[PDB]
Amino acid sequence: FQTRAGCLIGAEHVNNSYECDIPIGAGICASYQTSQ
Amino acid sequence: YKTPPIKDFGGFNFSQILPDPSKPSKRSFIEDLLFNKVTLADAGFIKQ
Ligand SMILES: *[C@@H]1O[C@H](CO)[C@@H](O[C@@H]2O[C@H](CO)[C@@H](O[C@@H]3O[C@H](CO[C@H]4O[C@H](CO)[C@@H](O)[C@H](O)[C@@H]4O)[C@@H](O)[C@H](O[C@H]4O[C@H](CO)[C@@H](O)[C@H](O)[C@@H]4O)[C@@H]3O)[C@H](O)[C@H]2NC(C)=O)[C@H](O)[C@H]1NC(C)=O
Ligand SMILES: *[C@@H]1O[C@H](CO)[C@@H](O)[C@H](O)[C@H]1NC(C)=O
Repeated sequence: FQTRAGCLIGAEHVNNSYECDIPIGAGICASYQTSQ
Repeated sequence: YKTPPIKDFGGFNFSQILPDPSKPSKRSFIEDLLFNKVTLADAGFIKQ
């Protein structure tokens, strides 16, 4: 999923938004959730 | 929070400061003028 900060691999993009847990940057954050 | 549609602020005007829905960036009039006045460099948004 291309992003402003660069390129990520291994994760999955979602539309729902939450409070950031691990700031990736440029309005992008990572979180581990369900399945998991 | 968000501003209500009405502006019955005893005649006080905040137009230049309150966000303008028309502009994509909701920077106030004053803030947009400030950004224009400033001359930044190296935005870094995947620069060629
Ligand atoms: C809080 O502050 C704002 C900004 O002043 C007020 O919004 C209007 O602002 C104008 C002048 O700035 C007031 O005067 C008259 O406006 C009429 C039409 O208003 C709009 O016109 C265009 C629309 O794109 C805008 O440029 C303008 O800012 C208004 O949004 C016109 O009879 C005159 O405006 C003319 O101004 C210049 C030429 O001098 C050009 O933009 C146009 O040719 C335009 O026709 C006139 O100057 C107006 O009365 C203000 N109120 C309105 C439109 O409702 C807010 O009203 C004010 N709010 C409070 C509570 O004070
Ligand atoms: C939802 O996700 C997919 C792709 O991620 C796509 O429909 C669109 O980007 C998003 N639309 C909404 C309303 O979230």
